[PDB]
Amino acid sequence: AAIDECLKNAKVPVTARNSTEWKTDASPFNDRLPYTPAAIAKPATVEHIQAAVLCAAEVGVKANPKSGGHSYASFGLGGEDGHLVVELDRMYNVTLDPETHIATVQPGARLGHIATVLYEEGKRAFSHGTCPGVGVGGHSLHGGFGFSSHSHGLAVDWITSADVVLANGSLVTASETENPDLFWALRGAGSNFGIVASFRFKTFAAPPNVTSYEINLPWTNSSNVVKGWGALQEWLLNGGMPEEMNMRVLGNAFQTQLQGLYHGNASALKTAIQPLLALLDANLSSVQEHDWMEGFRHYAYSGEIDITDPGYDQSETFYSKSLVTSALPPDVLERVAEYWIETANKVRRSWYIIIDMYGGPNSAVTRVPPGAGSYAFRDPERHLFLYELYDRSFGPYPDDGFAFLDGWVHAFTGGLDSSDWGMYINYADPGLDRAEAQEVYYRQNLDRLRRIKQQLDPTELFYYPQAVEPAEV
Ligand SMILES: *Cc1cc2c(nc3c(=O)[nH]c(=O)nc-3n2C[C@H](O)[C@H](O)[C@H](O)COP(=O)(O)OP(=O)(O)OC[C@H]2O[C@@H](n3cnc4c(N)ncnc43)[C@H](O)[C@@H]2O)c(*)c1C
Ligand SMILES: *[C@@H]1O[C@H](CO)[C@@H](O[C@@H]2O[C@H](CO)[C@@H](O)[C@H](O)[C@H]2NC(C)=O)[C@H](O)[C@H]1NC(C)=O
Ligand SMILES: *[C@@H]1O[C@H](CO)[C@@H](O[C@@H]2O[C@H](CO)[C@@H](O)[C@H](O)[C@H]2NC(C)=O)[C@H](O)[C@H]1NC(C)=O
Ligand SMILES: *[C@@H]1O[C@H](CO)[C@@H](O)[C@H](O)[C@H]1NC(C)=O
Ligand SMILES: *[C@@H]1O[C@H](CO)[C@@H](O)[C@H](O)[C@H]1NC(C)=O
Ligand SMILES: *[C@@H]1O[C@H](CO)[C@@H](O)[C@H](O)[C@H]1NC(C)=O
Repeated sequence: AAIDECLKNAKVPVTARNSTEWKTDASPFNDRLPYTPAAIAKPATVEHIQAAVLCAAEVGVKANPKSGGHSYASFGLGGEDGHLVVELDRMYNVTLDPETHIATVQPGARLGHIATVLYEEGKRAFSHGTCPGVGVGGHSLHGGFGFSSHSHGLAVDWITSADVVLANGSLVTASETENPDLFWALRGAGSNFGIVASFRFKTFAAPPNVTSYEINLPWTNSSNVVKGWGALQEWLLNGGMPEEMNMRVLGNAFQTQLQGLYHGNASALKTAIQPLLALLDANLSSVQEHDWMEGFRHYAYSGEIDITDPGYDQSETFYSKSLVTSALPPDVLERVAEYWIETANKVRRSWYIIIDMYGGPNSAVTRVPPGAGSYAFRDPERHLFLYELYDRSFGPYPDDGFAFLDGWVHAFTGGLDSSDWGMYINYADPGLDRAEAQEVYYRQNLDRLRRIKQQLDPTELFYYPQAVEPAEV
């Protein structure tokens, strides 16, 4: 078709429709949502990215970058059939300056590879998610929370500059001192404004030791959930969690536990965690000291860490939702707990809920001031918890299944003003219509995002079904 001929004339490498590699390059992370691209560009340099974008614009098709392909909604494929997919995973080089400790990271680099290179070359790191196969592109442009985030912030907070290919093929560099409006927009909503062709990240010196631990929670009835969660949020909100401590609740039908990573040794951990244990009347278990990379591996749930193979094909079948909330009033705790015990525990699929200890007085995430970037959730009191709700099937996903997580989220949002909750596009939820998605993902920053979208991509070349809409001018 026209897009294929345009790419050929422009000397852009592609994955041909009738090739083995099409299957891999086109594949979703979420097997519930396959889409068939119009074509797949396979750039090895920024020039190819420019040429691919220009071809999309000239021919009249939509285009989307795909970095790691982990979008829960397959938005790296366009979120619908018939987009040019700019597959970035042949571009995964990571370079670390020995002097400034700034890393230059190609946009197809996955987190495991990044972590490995930074650590092996200079004992450096930046703050990012668990899951070594996750692409740096989608992850860092919309937040990126992990087991260093209470200590060191979101992946987006370590971005120091970026080179971007705009919808008309122009090149720009964005930083605090250059195209600062674009730099603001990128840092929370980056999928909407261009294709990032190179990232520069600051780093911190990796701690020599980290200690993983677990605290099993007796959340077997609604009363225990309410009381335990009520104590836990009160503790976090009141400054109970030290900067070195990074933690979450993981819940499923069969166990609930706190899981943490303490940036320090086991004895430091025991001392630091004692007050919470006394508050919750629980005990520590599975206390394990690690070197930095062993710490990453512990929560990676992956044999492969340093992943660079374009054959990468990890996938699951699922529905997922997210939330960001303040502390919850007890009546909301009660409804959420009732749903957990009476509904979630009886759902005959592999579901889980993660509640990250996200905000509060000591969190590096919510220390970032409210004007620093488009990412919306920076208030230390109002943005206390981050949630991932995940509903996985091993056969095909049942078409009536969505009511489960939808109902659970309603138990939260019913009792919270819209100013006290939002949602997180790194757990992209295609159940949300376009208007609602923009509002819940970006909240108070939507209006400015829409203005910058009109300035930078007025034709919506980078469209997907939950993309920011250009402001009307
Ligand atoms: C599958 C998976 C996802 C995880 C995992 N662990 C996470 C964690 O511990 N913390 C988190 O905060 N998030 C975790 N996630 C979710 C991922 O963070 C999100 O799914 C990311 O958005 C995925 O990034 P990526 O793998 O790059 O996904 P794509 O589908 O390729 O892109 C998503 C989105 O971003 C746009 N985009 C990609 N690349 C670019 C560039 N270079 N420039 C602009 N825009 C870009 C895409 O077009 C798309 O819209 C653990 C697991 C197992
Ligand atoms: C990533 O970095 C490697 C260097 O480590 C680049 O590899 C070189 O590629 C050129 C031409 O493609 C070869 O002539 C060299 O021999 C390669 N060097 C080595 C040491 O292998 C590679 O080009 C870079 N990849 C990207 C996408 O930019
Ligand atoms: C490519 O896109 C950019 C932004 O969409 C255009 O640059 C802008 O041009 C306007 C007026 O022409 C200026 O007022 C802005 O300040 C520019 N923005 C930036 C970021 O440079 C650029 O003109 C476009 N190029 C073409 C050929 O259309
Ligand atoms: C502590 O870290 C060092 C590397 O910094 C590592 O060699 C050692 O094994 C770690 N100790 C423990 C108990 O994990
Ligand atoms: C919840 O379980 C605890 C024991 O784990 C019990 O003491 C408590 O009474 C239970 N509450 C209700 C309402 O069943
Ligand atoms: C644990 O860390 C503390 C620093 O907080 C240090 O004083 C102590 O030496 C460490 N313990 C061991 C066994 O290294």
